[PDB]
Amino acid sequence: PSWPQILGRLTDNRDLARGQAAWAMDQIMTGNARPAQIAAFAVAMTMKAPTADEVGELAGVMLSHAHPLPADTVPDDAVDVVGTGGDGVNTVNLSTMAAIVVAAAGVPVVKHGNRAASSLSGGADTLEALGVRIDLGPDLVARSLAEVGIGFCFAPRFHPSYRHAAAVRREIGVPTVFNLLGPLTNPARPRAGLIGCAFADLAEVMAGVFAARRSSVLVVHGDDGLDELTTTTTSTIWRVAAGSVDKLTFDPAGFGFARAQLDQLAGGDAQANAAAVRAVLGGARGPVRDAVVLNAAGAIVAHAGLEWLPAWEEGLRRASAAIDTGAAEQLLARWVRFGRQ
Amino acid sequence: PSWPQILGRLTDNRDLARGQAAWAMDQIMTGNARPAQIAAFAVAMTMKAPTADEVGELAGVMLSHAHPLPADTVPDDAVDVVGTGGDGVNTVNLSTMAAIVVAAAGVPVVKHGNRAASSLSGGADTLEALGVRIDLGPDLVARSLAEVGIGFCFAPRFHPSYRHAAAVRREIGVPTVFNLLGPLTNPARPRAGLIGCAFADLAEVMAGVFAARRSSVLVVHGDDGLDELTTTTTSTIWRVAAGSVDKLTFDPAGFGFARAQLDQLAGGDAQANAAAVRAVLGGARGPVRDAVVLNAAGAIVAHAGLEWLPAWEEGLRRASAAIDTGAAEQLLARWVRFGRQ
Ligand SMILES: O=P(O)(O)OC[C@H]1O[C@H](OP(=O)(O)OP(=O)(O)O)[C@H](O)[C@@H]1O
Ligand SMILES: O=P(O)(O)OC[C@H]1O[C@H](OP(=O)(O)OP(=O)(O)O)[C@H](O)[C@@H]1O
Ligand SMILES: CSc1cccc(C)c1Nc1cc(C)ccc1C(=O)O
Ligand SMILES: CSc1cccc(C)c1Nc1cc(C)ccc1C(=O)O
Ligand SMILES: [Mg+2]
Ligand SMILES: [Mg+2]
Ligand SMILES: [Mg+2]
Ligand SMILES: [Mg+2]
Repeated sequence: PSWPQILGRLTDNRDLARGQAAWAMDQIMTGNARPAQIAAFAVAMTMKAPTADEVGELAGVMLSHAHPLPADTVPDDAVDVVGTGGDGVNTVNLSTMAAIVVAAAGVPVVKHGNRAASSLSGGADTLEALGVRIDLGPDLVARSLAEVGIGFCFAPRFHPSYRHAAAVRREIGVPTVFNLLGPLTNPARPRAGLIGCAFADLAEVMAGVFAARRSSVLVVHGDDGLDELTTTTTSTIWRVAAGSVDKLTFDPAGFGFARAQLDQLAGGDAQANAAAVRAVLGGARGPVRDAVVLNAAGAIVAHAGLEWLPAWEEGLRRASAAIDTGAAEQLLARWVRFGRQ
Repeated sequence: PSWPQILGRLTDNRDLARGQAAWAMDQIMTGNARPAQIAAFAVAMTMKAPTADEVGELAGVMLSHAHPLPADTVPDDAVDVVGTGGDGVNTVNLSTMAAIVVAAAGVPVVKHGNRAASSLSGGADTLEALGVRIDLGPDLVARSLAEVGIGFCFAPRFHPSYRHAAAVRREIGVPTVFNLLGPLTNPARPRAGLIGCAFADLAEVMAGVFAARRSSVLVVHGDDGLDELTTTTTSTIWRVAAGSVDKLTFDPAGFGFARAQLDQLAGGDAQANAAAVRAVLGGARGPVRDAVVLNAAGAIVAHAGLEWLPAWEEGLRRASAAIDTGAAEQLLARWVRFGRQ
């Protein structure tokens, strides 16, 4: 195998042979790839139209190189709540707020996260601002999960060999297939999740990767462009269960949610988004809460997939009570306290 | 303009706006583009399918940055004989031998040329092996042209600012839109040429660039994959004249040429290819001679373009006579002697 062989095949608009995508990604992760080669591969893989098999090979190499958590430290029903980012809408941190609520409802959460790429404050940035430690290693994340009910895996910390690739990506700016890999490479390997995809035409491929792993996942894309379940309009959901994918459209109005305007979900810097978290967890009613409760419920539905309508109802009930009882506010405080010890 | 904008447009499989290819190439030539960006552009432009407008902009930037020849030193009817290479056959240097014959027939030839990419020898390398000085500045190429009847512009010598692009070309290996630019960027700007193209789907694009310039050119592709008029099988000729492009098929056997086997046109190292030049110019008959006579005749038809079958007949006569009189052998000896001075 070689770069001229693989790049040539891609520029011929042909799918790769089995193992070729993995070879390429392994060359990239081990530092044996030139930036020009990394870039050529990223762009070519994107314009050919990647397959689930191919993207799965990429994610697989990353996970084969990632720092794992210790054995028997991640509950079999742990869930992730994370998105690709890149929706260019710059919102409050919906996945992170949902994650907290979900944990507070008693679903174990091992969250994969990262700083912002284009937004003002990403999940990792806002958690930082809240006083939550984002620098924890495998053992401490494992302890966080057991002691608090939530663990945060900071992507750069668990995927050190990915730096070469990430660098090239910033240099070229355009989204590529690599923009899918974040959600697909949680190092704790949870089997369930609510997974945001900003790219409507690649979400199905992402779902395909999760199906192959037999995860219970909702891959979500808001029809307004959000890599979240949105409240401003309908969302597209690729529901992954029993190794199968099926495309659905979801309308929150069916569950009594009023439509919101995108500006109502708008975020700011880390201090502002941190304030927004506290407000929701503090019981503030409004569009931000509604969006949080919806995405939380979605994660719980994914967890249950390990009955659609009853599952959503139960999820909305549980997510709302987790906030109203103070359990979610208390969990964030305990999470902060955990790191300070 | 910006890289995320331009690259985003290409990955969305859209043609660029007027001026965007030029901005990109200008960033590349002025050392303002990172290797990753260069590569991403080359690959993205290739897989979108470049237009004649876009490739003409690339070539135009290169020519706007090139060392020119002194004013009033390039005959208005000068011709080029050159191809893309990248045919992966390692043949004898047909364009270079053809170029000598054409000059010997009294048609001024300013040849754009370069060392080999994958071939064992290459045009510029074979000339060196023959004692010809390839690394001459603008002033001396002009003198060579006036005194000998032929001039060689060494692409690296006249296009220094292309160095960044050439490096990335090497690293990624795969042919890209950049592989079209050599024949399109002769710094002497001849208005006629026999132009070889190894990429059948891109030959029409090259033809359109010459058409926009109102050049008189035959863009040629051997149906055996040769970036020359072949003697193995038929050939596809995009004829360019009066700003219009007419595609047509060409069979050498219609002029008495026996079909040869590509083994017979095979090449070797510089010393080997240099020997083959001396052999053809010395009167040796066989498949190599025939191919040289055919391509030389093609260049002469292109020159005439500044009647199809009659032009080819006169072209074939003039080519054969230029060898048979010894004029081509003599012109090479004088070309060598010119360099030793
Ligand atoms: O800058 P962007 O490209 O727009 O990405 C915004 C954030 O969204 C993603 O994470 P995540 O879903 O976990 O964070 P969230 O809570 O804000 O939704 C990503 O890792 C970023 O942190
Ligand atoms: O290494 P390759 O990619 O296979 O290309 C072989 C040669 O052909 C091209 O020029 P040119 O047509 O002028 O040289 P020629 O005499 O061999 O035809 C190219 O510049 C190379 O020198
Ligand atoms: C230096 S960024 C990085 C570092 C290590 C691993 C990964 C996977 C990423 N990238 C992401 C991680 C997540 C969790 C979300 C998005 C991305 C991305 O860059 O698209
Ligand atoms: C470092 S190679 C180079 C250097 C300067 C200018 C050019 C245009 C090229 N490239 C070519 C020039 C010719 C004449 C033929 C082919 C190529 C090519 O790169 O494929
Ligand atoms: Mg998110
Ligand atoms: Mg988001
Ligand atoms: Mg040639
Ligand atoms: Mg050739």
